[PDB]
Amino acid sequence: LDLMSGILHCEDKDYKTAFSYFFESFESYHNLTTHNSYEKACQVLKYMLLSKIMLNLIDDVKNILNAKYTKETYQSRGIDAMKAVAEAYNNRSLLDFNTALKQYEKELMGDELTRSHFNALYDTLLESNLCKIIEPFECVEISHISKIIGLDTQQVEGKLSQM
Amino acid sequence: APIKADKDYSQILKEEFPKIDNSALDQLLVLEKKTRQASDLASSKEVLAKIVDLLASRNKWDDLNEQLTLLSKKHGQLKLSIQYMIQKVMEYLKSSKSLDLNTRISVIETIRVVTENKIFVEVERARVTKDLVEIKKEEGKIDEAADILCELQVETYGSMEMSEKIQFILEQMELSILKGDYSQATVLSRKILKKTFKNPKYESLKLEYYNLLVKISLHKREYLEVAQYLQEIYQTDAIKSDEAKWKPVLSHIVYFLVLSPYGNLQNDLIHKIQNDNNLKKLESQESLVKLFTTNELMRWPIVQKTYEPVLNEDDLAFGGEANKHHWEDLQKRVIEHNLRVISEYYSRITLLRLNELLDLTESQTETYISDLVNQGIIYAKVNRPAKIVNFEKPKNSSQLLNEWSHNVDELLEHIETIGHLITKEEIMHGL
Amino acid sequence: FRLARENAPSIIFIDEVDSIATKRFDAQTGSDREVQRILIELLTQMDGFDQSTNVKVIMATNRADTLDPALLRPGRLDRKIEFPSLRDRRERRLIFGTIASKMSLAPEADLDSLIIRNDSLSGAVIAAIMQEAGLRAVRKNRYVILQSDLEEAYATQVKTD
Amino acid sequence: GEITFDGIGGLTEQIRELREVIELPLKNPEKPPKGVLLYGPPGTGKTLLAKAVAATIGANFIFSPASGIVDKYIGESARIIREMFAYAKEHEPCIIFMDEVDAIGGRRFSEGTSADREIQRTLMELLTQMDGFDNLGQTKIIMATNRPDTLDPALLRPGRLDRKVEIP
Repeated sequence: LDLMSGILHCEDKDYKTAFSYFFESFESYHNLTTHNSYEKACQVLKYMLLSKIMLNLIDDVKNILNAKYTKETYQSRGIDAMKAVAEAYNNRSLLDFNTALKQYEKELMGDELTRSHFNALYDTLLESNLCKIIEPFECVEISHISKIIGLDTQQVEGKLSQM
Repeated sequence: APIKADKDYSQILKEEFPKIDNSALDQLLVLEKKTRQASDLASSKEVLAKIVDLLASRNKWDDLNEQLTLLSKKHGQLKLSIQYMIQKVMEYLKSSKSLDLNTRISVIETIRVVTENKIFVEVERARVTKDLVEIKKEEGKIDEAADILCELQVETYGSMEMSEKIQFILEQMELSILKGDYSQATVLSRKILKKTFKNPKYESLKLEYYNLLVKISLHKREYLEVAQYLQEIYQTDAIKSDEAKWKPVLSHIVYFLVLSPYGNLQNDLIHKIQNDNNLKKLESQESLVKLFTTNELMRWPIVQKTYEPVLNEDDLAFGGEANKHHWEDLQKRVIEHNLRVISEYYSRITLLRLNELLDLTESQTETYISDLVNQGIIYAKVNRPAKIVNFEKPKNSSQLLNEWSHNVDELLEHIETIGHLITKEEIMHGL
Repeated sequence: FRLARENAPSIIFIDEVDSIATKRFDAQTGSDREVQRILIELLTQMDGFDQSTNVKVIMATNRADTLDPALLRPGRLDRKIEFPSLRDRRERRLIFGTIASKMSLAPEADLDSLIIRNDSLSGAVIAAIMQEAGLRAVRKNRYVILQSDLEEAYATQVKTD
Repeated sequence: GEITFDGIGGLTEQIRELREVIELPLKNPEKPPKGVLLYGPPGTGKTLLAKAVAATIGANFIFSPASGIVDKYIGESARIIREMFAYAKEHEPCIIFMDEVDAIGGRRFSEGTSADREIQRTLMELLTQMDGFDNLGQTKIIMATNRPDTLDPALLRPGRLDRKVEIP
């Protein structure tokens, strides 16, 4: 329920709902152990994480990741994807997500939520990464900017008009 | 308790007969019954200690274990009772070894009261903890070694004796290192140390910990905090040690301070007084602290080349494997500070003139800009089109708010200041 | 009460208000005359004051029959809440999960050992049993708390005579 | 107290049992106890227990008879009891011993108003100090009854009473 709750509560957001549902559910699954289809706990957690990560509060994410109980002393590419995402999220970096994104894709796309949300959510990175390091003035070229973000231009023109 | 002594003396012979020739019961049986779980005459724990020792001397220290294991289970004369002998047994288990460490290892988790908690006799069940760990360490047992020792603060002493306890708290902190988790060390650490000051302060207990505290700081690499810790009992080791032995701390301390991206106290910590403690250098250190207000970053590779006897080059009390943990960390560090006076001294500048003075690529520069930009600590422009950075200004402070009020403050100084004196002055002069 | 409105937002709680619950029902002379007013006051102040709620009246009750509907009047005491709930074992398990967190216990003390033992009881008692047992270990001079210690307390506390 | 636990010995079950749940929890920071209620025939050593209790701890034994706490005296409840609390709370360690508390204790009657509303308050004033955050800091409370079943069920509760002291 808490799982499916967030599974509703992810798309409409209310990550907190989702996460908390995820949390408690995960906590259950954390205790529910093998009775739970095992990693489903962490799968909850992954969403539980990504909830906070879509909510973009990383300390909890980290602390959750950090506490082995929460972590379940368990580790997977999604986990570090989540991490690297969050760091990339800290990074305000185009690539740093794509970095994790491409690599950790396993246990990443496998989460359609993440596969759906994050990617879009990652889109903000471009706008997020962009503000990550500002700024120009009454002068600058997209290829400054493209280079400034170390990217191209074709997709840049569409990022500039995105006020 | 007469027969407790008398029959002991009687069984003394009786055992010593079969001790020379088991009579394990004979000795036992007396107090075994007598004291049991319920005092008949009770006894002196000695009477049983006697029994234990007669066993001890005679039997295997294997047997005695199992024996004690059993006899403990019943009572003793009190929980305290046997495990004292069981403790001396540990030295005796040690006063053989290997299998008798394994016998010990057997003896160990027989009853916790050697490495761990049933009784309160931690003054012992703490000792063998490390004493087995000390072997466990040698055994390559790490976690487990830590794990038997992970529980001190709680099960064991409420710190009935810290001095004992703190040592293993230390050692826990120590094992925490081979473990790698400060946190074990942490709670211990964060709890313990003031009380060392609250000891008739015992420098060792500082220093030992204070060195852990260092080693904490080392893996930590938070250099204010690092040197700050240092600074603490560094204050103690001019007191305690000579300055001489004590300098390298400092020589690293301000070094750490410089290792730190900076500190505001570091800005206070700048001069101290005797600092540039006026024998070693120890000085380029503070001269670098002085090289700050003038900082250049034409200097960086220079000063690097200039200094590394230990200076850039330190694995000693700092963990730079390469000097990067100085150098690289210090790279930005100088660059960091370099930007400060730069920050002061530029209305406008080109990226070039920067990179000229700053000896870097744009991006790095941009980043360092972007850094303190993203740090908000400086001002700049992100201008590629000009390839020039306005160092800017927050011209919207509305200024003349304060400035004209300060222009008034000028008079609120001047005519206020200057005025009060003048007529007074020439009259203070009179004549 | 006003001070809370002066401090708005705030809280008004009352331990077991029933002490003032029933007024003079009759000519009750001393000390019953004010419990009229005090109640009437509170009544007046519940029953007479705004709904913009920066402060919430809250009152414990073991025994509510001393009260009257004037408190139970709507707009005033709207929301009743009742301390009980079959302790359903999860809750116990939570209470068990609760205190054992704060309480040192050997490897004998076992929650789900008690969770089956424990059904249809009260949490205070549960709260007791936990460190009631907590007593017993140290009462046995035990640096560690067993199930026995629990059992004792439990078995002690299942009935008190 | 006048004579120690031993002189009345033969209640030894309680003698120990109470001491550990009363005296010791002071000296071992590792709940403190809420409350302890004698019952059985008084003075058997029973009332004396309190003194014998009071003797062993070192706290100031503070005896409470009941009705004076609300004679008439159309009020004086917490002010009484809190002075009994607070003085003790300042003067702690203190033993609080409330005699045979069925006039100022117990669940009352129809729970109607005889001035029972005085009692309930008074009944509750303790409850307030007990189920309320007020702890026994170094001051402890001995409850007294000759019959236990004569008391408010809520009074017997932990958070108020952690011990129901029999005296067979």
